[PDB]
Amino acid sequence: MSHYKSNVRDQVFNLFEVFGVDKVLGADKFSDLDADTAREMLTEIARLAEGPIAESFVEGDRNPPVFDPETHTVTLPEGFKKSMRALFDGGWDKVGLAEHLGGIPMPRALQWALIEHILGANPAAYMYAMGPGMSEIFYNNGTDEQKKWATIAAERGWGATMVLTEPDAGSDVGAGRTKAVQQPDGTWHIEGVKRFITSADSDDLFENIMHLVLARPEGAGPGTKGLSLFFVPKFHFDHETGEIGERNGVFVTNVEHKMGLKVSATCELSLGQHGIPAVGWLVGEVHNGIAQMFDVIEQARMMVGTKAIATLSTGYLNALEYAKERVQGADMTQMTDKTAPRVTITHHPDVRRSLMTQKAYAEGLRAIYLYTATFQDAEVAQAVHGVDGDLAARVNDLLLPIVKGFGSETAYAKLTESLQTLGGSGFLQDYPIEQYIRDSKIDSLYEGTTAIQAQDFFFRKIIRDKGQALAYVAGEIEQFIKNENGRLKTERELLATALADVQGMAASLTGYLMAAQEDAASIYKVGLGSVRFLMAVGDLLSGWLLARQAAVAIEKLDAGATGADKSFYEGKIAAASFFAKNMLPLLTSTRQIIENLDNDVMELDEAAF
Amino acid sequence: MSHYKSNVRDQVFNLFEVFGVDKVLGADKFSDLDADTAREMLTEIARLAEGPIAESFVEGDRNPPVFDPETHTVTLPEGFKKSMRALFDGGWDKVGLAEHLGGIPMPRALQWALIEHILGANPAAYMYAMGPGMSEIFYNNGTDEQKKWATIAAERGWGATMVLTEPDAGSDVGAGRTKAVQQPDGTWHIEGVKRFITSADSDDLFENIMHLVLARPEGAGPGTKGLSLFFVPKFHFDHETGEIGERNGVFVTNVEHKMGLKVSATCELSLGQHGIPAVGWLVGEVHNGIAQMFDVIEQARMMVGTKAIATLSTGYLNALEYAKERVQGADMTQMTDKTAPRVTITHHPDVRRSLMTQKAYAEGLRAIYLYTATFQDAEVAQAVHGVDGDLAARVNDLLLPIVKGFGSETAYAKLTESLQTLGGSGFLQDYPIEQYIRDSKIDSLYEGTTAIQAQDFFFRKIIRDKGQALAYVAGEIEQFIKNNGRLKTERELLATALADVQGMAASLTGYLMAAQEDAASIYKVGLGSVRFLMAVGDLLSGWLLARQAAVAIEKLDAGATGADKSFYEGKIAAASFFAKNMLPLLTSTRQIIENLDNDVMELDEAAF
Ligand SMILES: Cc1cc2nc3c(=O)[nH]c(=O)nc-3n(C[C@H](O)[C@H](O)[C@H](O)COP(=O)(O)OP(=O)(O)OC[C@H]3O[C@@H](n4cnc5c(N)ncnc54)[C@H](O)[C@@H]3O)c2cc1C
Ligand SMILES: Cc1cc2nc3c(=O)[nH]c(=O)nc-3n(C[C@H](O)[C@H](O)[C@H](O)COP(=O)(O)OP(=O)(O)OC[C@H]3O[C@@H](n4cnc5c(N)ncnc54)[C@H](O)[C@@H]3O)c2cc1C
Repeated sequence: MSHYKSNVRDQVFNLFEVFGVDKVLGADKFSDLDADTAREMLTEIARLAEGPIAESFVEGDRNPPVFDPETHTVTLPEGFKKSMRALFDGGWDKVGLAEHLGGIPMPRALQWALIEHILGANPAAYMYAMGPGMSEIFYNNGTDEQKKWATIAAERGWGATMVLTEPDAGSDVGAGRTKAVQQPDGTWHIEGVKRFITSADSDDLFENIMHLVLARPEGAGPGTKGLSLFFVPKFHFDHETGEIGERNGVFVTNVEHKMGLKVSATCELSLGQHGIPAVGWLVGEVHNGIAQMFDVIEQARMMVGTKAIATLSTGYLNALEYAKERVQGADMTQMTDKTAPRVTITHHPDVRRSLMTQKAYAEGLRAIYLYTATFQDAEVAQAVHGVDGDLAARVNDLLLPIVKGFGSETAYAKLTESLQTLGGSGFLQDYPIEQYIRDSKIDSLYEGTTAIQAQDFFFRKIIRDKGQALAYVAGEIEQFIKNENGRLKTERELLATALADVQGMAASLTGYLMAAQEDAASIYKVGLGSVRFLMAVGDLLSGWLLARQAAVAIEKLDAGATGADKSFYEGKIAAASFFAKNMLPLLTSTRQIIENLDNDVMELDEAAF
Repeated sequence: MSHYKSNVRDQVFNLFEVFGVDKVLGADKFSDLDADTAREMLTEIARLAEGPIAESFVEGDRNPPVFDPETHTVTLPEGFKKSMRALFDGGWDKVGLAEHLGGIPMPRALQWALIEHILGANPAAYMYAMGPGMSEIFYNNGTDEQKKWATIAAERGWGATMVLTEPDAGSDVGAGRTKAVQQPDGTWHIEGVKRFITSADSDDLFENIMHLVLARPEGAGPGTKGLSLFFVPKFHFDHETGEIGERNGVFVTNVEHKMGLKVSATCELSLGQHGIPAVGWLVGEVHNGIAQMFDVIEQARMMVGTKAIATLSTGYLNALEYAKERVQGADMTQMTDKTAPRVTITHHPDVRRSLMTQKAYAEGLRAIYLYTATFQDAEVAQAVHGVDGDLAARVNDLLLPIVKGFGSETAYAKLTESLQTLGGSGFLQDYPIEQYIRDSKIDSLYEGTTAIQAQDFFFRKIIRDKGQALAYVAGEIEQFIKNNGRLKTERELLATALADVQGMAASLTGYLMAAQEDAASIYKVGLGSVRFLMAVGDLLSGWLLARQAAVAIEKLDAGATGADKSFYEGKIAAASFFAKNMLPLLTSTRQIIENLDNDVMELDEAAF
């Protein structure tokens, strides 16, 4: 078997027993897709992920890509290219792509449940396959002429990149200095150096790459508002037929040596510096780059959060299988009897504590991203939540920093428990967990650091939104708390305390921000507390959704579930209760810490660190 | 310079301004070592560590050792062996060795401060260099004739190993099946396969290796009580002269591919399986193996804990230096002004929070291992704490699982913050933090997993000790709490944290007492034991940081200026930050421990 251990059963439970995404299946935009077909698609990609995609997971890390300075190209290991061909040959790079581009219409919740498997098995494979989806974004923002090129790009399976970051412009995107110079023929010459560009070359996987490049037109003003977005293809091509023509002046100059995710080629990218111009076309023929890059942003944040949970999930299931088989020590009830039978380590309290921590966070994160995705289709949000399109969009916007920020921080931290369950063997490359950890560290950095996520969440998704999306979610949690089984009373009580705790954090932080008008330095306490607040909201949402799942599991058990279903439902009840009693209470101390924040660390001389 | 960034200034602060190790230097066992020589030694090893030792840190990981299965030997990268020779040429493998073995007598607190630099710069270099310290343990436990061999091994710089683990006996040491077959002439033939043995081969670093092997004499009883310890040399040698002779039957048969610490050869070791007996000599000529291996275990635990803090410390200082230089974004007070000047990232609250978290925990851990080491010499414990040898031994015993268990978990977790400070660059091998992380993940596994540490802490170091060492430490925290207005809030927060930990200890003890009536109650001890150990660590960190701030306030009040002034101000800030931001969480942890239940123990395994 491969390293990759999937959990289709938990995805189906979320999609169909908890959130009810099957209500929209078979009607209107999803007329061509029934629930049975959705279930079969999930089983099928899970098998693909466990087979040919996971097949090259180890090889891509042990035999990583090599930059060739003689040609300014990257060479990828042959086994990974075999995996990519399996993904393309099955049409999986076109799941959730618009029908007019050749895609299969489906709810975003189903789409991300399918992508979870590729991210768990070999996450760089999904990254290299994000071309069609970026072509769709270019389609939606382009002129009528540009839509014709985007159609070509989608149908020919070109690769794509998102090209923002520069040596001195990473978190501060508005500081970019890459330049765009308008030409007499209405094209632009793009000039500058970009850094950390994922998939900037990809060997012979594709016949072209579409680079979407942020750059500052000559004479444009400063900051984010002065940035425009350009379509910059690796090769010139015939704008009617798609025939590949002459090389365009956009070249990789290095491939980074990274801790993990090694088979994803992460490149320094030079535009206009190797003898020929980097010709670009202004997207939509309008100057609106950051706003056009928005749906790319949102996609990248969902991808990172799904990746984090995908990897935690397979890390947990690998640890669990190991623990079931490993014999070590006597039962703690027999510590004093040195004739006692040896037991499998799932009999040890600390190991069960570790495994339940891993399980609860893995399942809680899965529920979070699928919950989030039910707000990404107007149809689904109306059907499953009764929410209209504007509020659904604002709730999605609120949740994405949680999916990304909380997910990225939690998965890496809980994989520590996964490795620990194997004992010394977890430190070995023979088992996949050490690579999961290395591959997962990037999650807190890619598409904006955790602190940027947490600042965006508070300043933009709460304060600027005047709290409307947050109020909606809080009201859903309160409705669950106030609904009247007795087997979930203590969970509901712990959730009520956690809800009050997060509300108190929000109010303290909001006070610090509003007081900044009188005392400017007050705002620093918002920065000091932002990440802890984001993580507290993640824990609340986790606990609430686990409890919701436990409520469905109780109904299903009372209705007579048996066998492997019964075991699944009992595990949901156990994980919800464990999380409520062991993770949620810590938010009370965090609330008090945030209520007691001060400016001393800001006033300290830098020379004192 | 190199990746390794040292902090001698903090070590000297602890040693001489907080704990008063100065008081024993220049008298009795330490007659010919004064405080000025100790400071020079710290500066010297730190410079060696930053230079020749750290020089091969990257090479060891990127060009890791290669095993030849037909010769049963490993080849180490040349630059790493050059680092080892720099260590041997300066006599640093004999730090704290007994004078009669060629060492320089010193307090253990100074010894581990010296060693911290090697562990920060290239931790596998110290690990390969642990021979002489293991020779002294063999000397102390040996017959008169074995003491002669230990003297040879120490003086010649032989390597050494501790050989316990087998494929089916890791946490459960007592399950070991390796056997010892007594020969007519009183030697033994050892037969079995051990796994995960550090330094079981080491290329040509040493003339010989002393393997100290746990094995079960034929016919002995089960469990740890049936195990004996054997001196098993790689090469036979002339017992009078030390001249190395013919190969003994102990051969490496595999070298593991690990996440980190790659240059430390971690080996499958086969005894008696290749047609050649693995001859062993019963240590002390008595059957008492687990007790003999104990002094080895305590050294290992101190080592792991000191390695954890050494690595976090250099990880923090690398992050700090990066943050001082990296310009990104506007000041938060100028968020709306698109013309605002860009600032260095140390201006951002989240970076300052991150850096203070890294600083407070690195410095708290350093104080913990130095504090612990002040109980490892009777005369230091007498002069600095006023405690006798018996109590001192029991306090050292209590603290070592904290050094090991709390340190190992803390350093790896807080290095996540060090990497984050660099942003995307932190994910690059061009900077040393990702290797710090990979190298540190072993700390929670080497010499016993965290769960084993925490179970040892509670059952053996508290319950079996009847709480005597724990009550001593608690009484010292309480005397600090009860003793000027500027540390009032810190003292209040420490008093809460002390009560929280005392409440957790009472809850777990109660669960153990209830197991007299309902055996399953014991499982609650297991469920909570690691959280309890981590809570005691946070409490000790907070207390020791606050004691450091008290001294820092005295030195500022007296008129400190310049870099000293900045150093002391940081000590005050770290102690305050830690009390307000780390300690209050123990209150929720106490409540969680009070509410533990057996639901997770009763769940069907199939339901996970
Ligand atoms: C890099 C490295 C170097 C090493 N060097 C040496 C060396 O030089 N010499 C040497 O002798 N050994 C050495 N070891 C062995 C190391 O001490 C063992 O890995 C460790 O003791 C755990 O044993 P194990 O790997 O068999 O894990 P296991 O004991 O199988 O543990 C698996 C899991 O079960 C849990 N578990 C097991 N028993 C219990 C219990 N009773 N209660 C609760 N939880 C339990 C563990 O905490 C862990 O999470 C080394 C290991 C490593 C990783
Ligand atoms: C593997 C990898 C692949 C990537 N792929 C791409 C890609 O395809 N396309 C692309 O455009 N980019 C890509 N990036 C860049 C990515 O989006 C990040 O934004 C970038 O790495 C973060 O900026 P930086 O590395 O310059 O760090 P910095 O911005 O220098 O941040 C360093 C530290 O300062 C903190 N900080 C900075 N500003 C603030 C602030 N205002 N408030 C608080 N703290 C702050 C950060 O949180 C961090 O702790 C990639 C990065 C990596 C690691």
